[PDB]
Amino acid sequence: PRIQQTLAGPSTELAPDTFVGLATQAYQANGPVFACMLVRQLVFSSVRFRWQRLRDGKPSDTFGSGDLQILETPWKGGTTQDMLSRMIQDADLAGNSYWTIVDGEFVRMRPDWVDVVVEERMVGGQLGWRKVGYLYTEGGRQSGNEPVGFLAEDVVHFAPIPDPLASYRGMSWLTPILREIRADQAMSKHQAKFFDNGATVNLVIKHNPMADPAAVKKWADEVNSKHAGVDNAWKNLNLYPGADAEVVGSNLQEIDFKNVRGGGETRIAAAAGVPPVIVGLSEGLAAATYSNYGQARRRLADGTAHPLWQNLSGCIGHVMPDMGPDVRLWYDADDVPFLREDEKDAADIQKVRAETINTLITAGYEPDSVVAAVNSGDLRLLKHTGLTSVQLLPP
Amino acid sequence: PRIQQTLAGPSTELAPDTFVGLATQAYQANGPVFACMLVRQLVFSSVRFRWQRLRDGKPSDTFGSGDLQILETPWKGGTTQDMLSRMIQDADLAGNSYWTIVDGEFVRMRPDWVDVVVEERMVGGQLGWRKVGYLYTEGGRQSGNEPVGFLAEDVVHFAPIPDPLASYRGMSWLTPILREIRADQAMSKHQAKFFDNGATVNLVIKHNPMADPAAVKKWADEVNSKHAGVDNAWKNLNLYPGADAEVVGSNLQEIDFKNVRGGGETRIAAAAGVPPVIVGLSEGLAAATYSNYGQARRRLADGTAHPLWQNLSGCIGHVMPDMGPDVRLWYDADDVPFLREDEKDAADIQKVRAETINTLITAGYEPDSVVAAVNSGDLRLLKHTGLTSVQLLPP
Amino acid sequence: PRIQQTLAGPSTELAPDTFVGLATQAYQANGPVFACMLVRQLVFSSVRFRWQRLRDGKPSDTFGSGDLQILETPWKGGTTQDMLSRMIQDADLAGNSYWTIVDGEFVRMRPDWVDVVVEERMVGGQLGWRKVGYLYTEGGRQSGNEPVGFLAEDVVHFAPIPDPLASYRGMSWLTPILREIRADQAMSKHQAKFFDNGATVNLVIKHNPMADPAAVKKWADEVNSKHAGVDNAWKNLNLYPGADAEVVGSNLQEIDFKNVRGGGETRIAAAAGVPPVIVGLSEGLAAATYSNYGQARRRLADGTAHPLWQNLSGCIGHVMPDMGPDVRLWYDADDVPFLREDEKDAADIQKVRAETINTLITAGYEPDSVVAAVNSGDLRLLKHTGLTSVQLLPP
Amino acid sequence: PRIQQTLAGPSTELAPDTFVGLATQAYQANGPVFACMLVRQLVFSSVRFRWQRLRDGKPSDTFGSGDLQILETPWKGGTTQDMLSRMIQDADLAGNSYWTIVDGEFVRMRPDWVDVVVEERMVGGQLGWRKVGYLYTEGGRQSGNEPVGFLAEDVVHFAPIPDPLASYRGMSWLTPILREIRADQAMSKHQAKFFDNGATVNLVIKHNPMADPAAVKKWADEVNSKHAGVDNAWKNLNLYPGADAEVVGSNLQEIDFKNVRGGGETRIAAAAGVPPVIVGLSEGLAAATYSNYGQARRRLADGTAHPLWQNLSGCIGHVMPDMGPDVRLWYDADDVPFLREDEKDAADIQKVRAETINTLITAGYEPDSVVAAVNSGDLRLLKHTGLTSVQLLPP
Repeated sequence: PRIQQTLAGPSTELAPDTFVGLATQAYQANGPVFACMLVRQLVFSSVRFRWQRLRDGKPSDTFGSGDLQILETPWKGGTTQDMLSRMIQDADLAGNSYWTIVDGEFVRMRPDWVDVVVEERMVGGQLGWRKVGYLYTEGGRQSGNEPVGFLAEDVVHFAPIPDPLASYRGMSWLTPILREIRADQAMSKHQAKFFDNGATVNLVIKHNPMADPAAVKKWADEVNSKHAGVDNAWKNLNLYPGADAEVVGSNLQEIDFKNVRGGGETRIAAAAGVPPVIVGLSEGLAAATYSNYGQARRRLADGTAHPLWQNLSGCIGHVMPDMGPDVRLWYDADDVPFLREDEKDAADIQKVRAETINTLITAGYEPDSVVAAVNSGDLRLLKHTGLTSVQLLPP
Repeated sequence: PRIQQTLAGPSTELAPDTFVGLATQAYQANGPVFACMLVRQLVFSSVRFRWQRLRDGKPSDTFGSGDLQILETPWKGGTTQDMLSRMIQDADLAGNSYWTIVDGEFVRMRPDWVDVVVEERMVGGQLGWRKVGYLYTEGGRQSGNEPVGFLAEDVVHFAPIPDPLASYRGMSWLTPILREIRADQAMSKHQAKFFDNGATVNLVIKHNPMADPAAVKKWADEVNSKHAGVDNAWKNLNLYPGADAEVVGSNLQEIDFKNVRGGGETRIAAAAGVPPVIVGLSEGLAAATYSNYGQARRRLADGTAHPLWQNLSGCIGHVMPDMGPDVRLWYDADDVPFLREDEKDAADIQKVRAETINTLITAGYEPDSVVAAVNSGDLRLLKHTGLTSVQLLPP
Repeated sequence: PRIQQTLAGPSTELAPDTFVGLATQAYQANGPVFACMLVRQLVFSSVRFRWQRLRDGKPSDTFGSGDLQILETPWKGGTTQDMLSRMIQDADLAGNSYWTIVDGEFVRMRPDWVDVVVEERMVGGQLGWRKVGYLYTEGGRQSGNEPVGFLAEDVVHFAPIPDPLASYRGMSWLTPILREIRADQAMSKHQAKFFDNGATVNLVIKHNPMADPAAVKKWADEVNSKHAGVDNAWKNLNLYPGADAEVVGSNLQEIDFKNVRGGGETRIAAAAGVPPVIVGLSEGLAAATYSNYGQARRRLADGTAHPLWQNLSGCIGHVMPDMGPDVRLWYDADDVPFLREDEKDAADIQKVRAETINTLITAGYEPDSVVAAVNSGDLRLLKHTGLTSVQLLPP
Repeated sequence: PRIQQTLAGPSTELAPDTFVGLATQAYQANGPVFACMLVRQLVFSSVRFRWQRLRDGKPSDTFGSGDLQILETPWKGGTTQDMLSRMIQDADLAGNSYWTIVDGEFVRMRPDWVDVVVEERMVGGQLGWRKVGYLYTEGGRQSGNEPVGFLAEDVVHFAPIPDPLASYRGMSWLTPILREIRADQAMSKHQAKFFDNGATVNLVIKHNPMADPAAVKKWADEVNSKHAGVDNAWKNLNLYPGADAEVVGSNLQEIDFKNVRGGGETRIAAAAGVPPVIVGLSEGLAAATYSNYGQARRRLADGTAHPLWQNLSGCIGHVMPDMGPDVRLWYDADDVPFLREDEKDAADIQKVRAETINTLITAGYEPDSVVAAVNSGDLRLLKHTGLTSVQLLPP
């Protein structure tokens, strides 16, 4: 909701400044948030890029060409992992990521400084806004530096979570859990304040009024001399008449906010979209349980990695040269050690398919009909040649 | 946010001084931090380096060459492990690790003494800063010694965790959990203070107001001599009229922080990226359960070890001679006992693929089509020769 | 951090004196620490040394020669086990181990007496320090004995845990748990002090004021005569009018510090890097559970033994003669009864590999392509001769 | 730290006098220590000795010779077990065990009466002390009897636990757990004192102040005679006006030390290197669970038995005739029922290797190449003859 008009320029949708505040108050000041974002950074930054062929609109075997050399080395002395980490961090903190390619290398673009330029759309009447290009200013708008612009067809824009109230904006998942982050920080502050302003008394001695203060001090010094340290333990305490001694503990069980800290961690993890056990956090429990790590791994992978990877590939592919209407950019995860179980499941499925095809061929069916039926799950496509692999007798 | 300019020198990005403070306050003064760092170092410093070839983008078999003897023996008296461990420790402590070749030997440079020299980037306006080279000085920035320069293509820069507010440097993962470490030290000091400041009496005796202090001292000495130790134990006590005796111990519930200390350990372990059971830290429970050790090991390996090795190989590949556009440096860990289960699973999956391939070929399909179908998971690419291995009959 | 300059000698990095204090206050004064270090000594001191061949930089079959005779018998009437135990103890206590070979035997070198001599490194400018040799003085520096030096190429230096703040120093894992050791010792002292200064009263008799002390003593003697010993049990006690009797127990449940002793043992074991169950300690539990001993054994072996063994072999190998650029020193663990499960797993993996190779050969592929594909996990390397083991019919 | 010099004699290292004290204070006066030592002795004294040959470094089949009859019958009337048990007991008590051959018979020397004679080592300055020989005296050092010397190559020295502060001697594992033993004895004495110093009354009766003592005695005798034992049980009691009766037993919660005593037993067992269940000590629980006995036996065997036998064989090998550079003395334990499961597992693993070898040969590989591949775990060493055991066809 940053639409504004310039008296001598095209309308531009402004950018926010919550990037710096979020980065300084959540990434570098909170434990769970840093852990979840670090897990995301480690996991979703190991894929590669390849062309995938399309036949009749269906994906098929992949191939590689020289035009993907830029993605392998985004700049001098750097790998694709650095790119993926930087864009994941940018999308997590500011909700947007901007990259442009200059002279064969990719230059990172700070999110909060980039502005998006739009223009009116004519049909008559006005129907929304049309995207034209970007405007970048050094050090912010008020810095007075000369801004430099770009074209819409030469800049990558990574916004995985669309802003509902805007046409070309992104949003971060840290916003709806600011209350939880502040609550956790306040709880930690309160628990730490106990060791700075808290008194831990052991014995409370009540003195008879008929006592000289100096004698009281001398008696207290003697008591401290005789009953201090582990050496002077398990002795007997003699009290002069008219005195009283009482034992007082503490309130150590008041700094325990497990039933609320666990809920806060649960909300933070849910916003991050990562199972707590993968992060490692314990939420209301003595410790995290690793008995069901496989299901959590399956959930995390198949519910976060693949959609993010495909969205990222689609966003990146527009800046690359055009192969045509059949070849499209796609990711590859054939040598990642995080999806070995998925690879095994796919291999088992393909083995079962092959065994079914062999069984159908044995019965004497036409091979093309058999493979079509197996690939489409429609038994009506089977066409019988008219011969059987077994001898059929007149009786 | 450490950009600085010199009135007679190139602008440089500055490095914080948290290295020595962290090393002297957490690494050598805390249990869980030292344990996590030790586990990371020992597990991670075991990998080896090889040249890997890629065929049409997809990787292929590895091969050795005479260019890797510098990695096998990084310095006289050294080993690859001695360099991997040092880099991991430096990265975990300060977030950076600078290495360079000096007369054919790898030489370390202290991270707190190294700066980065940058130059303006011109497209016309500035579009960020360009990394030119490095700068090193012995004894610190203010030491007064003559600085030593370098080039960005002869210095190895290792930073696995990017810093959103820093153009090129990284950040250490110990910064956001300083509160937990300080709380743990405070709890330890509160535990220790009990045996040095607190006292534990056995019997509290109240005497008659008119009792003579000398007589009280005599009676106290007698009763102490007659009821000392287990030798004079389980006896009877006779109190003169007007005297009382009570039993008041020390409440141990005050010295108990299992829940909060366990939560702190869990958060530290989560920040370190290592499952608690592998480190060994019992947290909130009596002890750690080694029943889910397989799941914990798989989590640790897949989540952390492989991406770190990939990033390290990518950083090392810069200073190496340019083998070509296909051969790239890649780690090899086929002789690490920590990863035997993954090799087992890969062996079973390869056997499954072999069975599927044999079954598909036996049915009568063209072998290369079968290979393509299994390598791409697409049955449409299959091609039938037109022949079957079963004797069909027209009747 | 012991860099210093000599007015008439090369700069030497000093050694500490905490060796004696640690050895006398932890090894010979604590239970858990002694147990963990004894387990380490027993386990990691049973390997042997052999040459391992390298083809294309990859490990292969091993062989033995006469140059390893020195390692088998390090000195007269001694085995390699004594060497391994001594260096493990030295690395555990002082963090360093020094050995030099003289006249065909290895002479042990006390750690705290050895000094490391360095020199300035010139590139111009200064870049760190360069290691040159060692200096050894009898009985310490102040003893006044004539020091004897050595060369860097003839002394073994075993420092598994590098000191972050120094270039050629080691560090012990006992330092970060000194607080836990002191807490455990203080707890034991406090629990033992109960039997020396603690009174255990059974009955408290309150006497009527109108009583002669001599009569009181006589009555107490009669009471002790009639109600002492297991023979005079379960009788009746008659009290003269004006008296009072009360039953008083004790505070036996105050010397129980399980909830803190268990945590201390947990931290000590985590620092030692050994599972508690292997040590045998119970931490907050009634007794240690041996139901999951296999997982703990796997963790201990594959996370501590192999990295330590390879680091030790690399450190030792530099003093041995040079075979060339393909043969390197390595350890052997083929007849150790602690890795039988690992041997079985490796045998199963190799059996599966062999079965897969046989299956691939059956289908009619070229054997070299089959073995290359199995050894590299790349199906694209398979080359088909053009023949099949089954008869293919025209129908 | 027992280095001493004589004004007219070679310098000698001194031996402490903890042997007799330990033997008379812990071995013959404590339960757990005696049980642990008995288990160690009985389990460990069952091994036999054989000559083992090594081929190219790796060991090979064993063989007997006429040189081992001295080990089979160490003395007239003795057996190998009688010597192994004595050495194990001496090592566990004093940390050393000295044996020598006297006219073809093994003779024991008391560890507390044996010293070590040393000489300065010259490289020029001193570089430690050189072990020259031994010295023995009957009745102790101050006994005044004439000392008897020996040579370092005719005396068997057994010390499995090195002493960091001692140049050549070892230390016993009972030293660091003296506190636990003393605490256990104190607890036992406190338990025993209850039945000798404490009294247990059944009924407490308060009488009227004006009651005649003779009348009170008469009434007490009558009520005791009418309410004694279970014969006159469950009757009614009539108290005269002004008399009272209460019920006050003895609180048994005072005599209870299950947690602390169990912890002490656990620590003693851990120091002894034996799992608690094998010893049988219930610790903190009602009883010990024999369900994990297999895991406990494997832990005990692998952790302790094999290294001790290896060290013993190494020590014994010194005094034996020099067979050569390949044959070395090695223990044999193939007829010990305690190790049947390990032989079972080895049999299964050998069967797995046999199956793998047969499968590899059947495919058509050269047999020696198969043997090398299975002995080294490297498929690259395999060589194909060029032949297959399946009838291939060009179509």
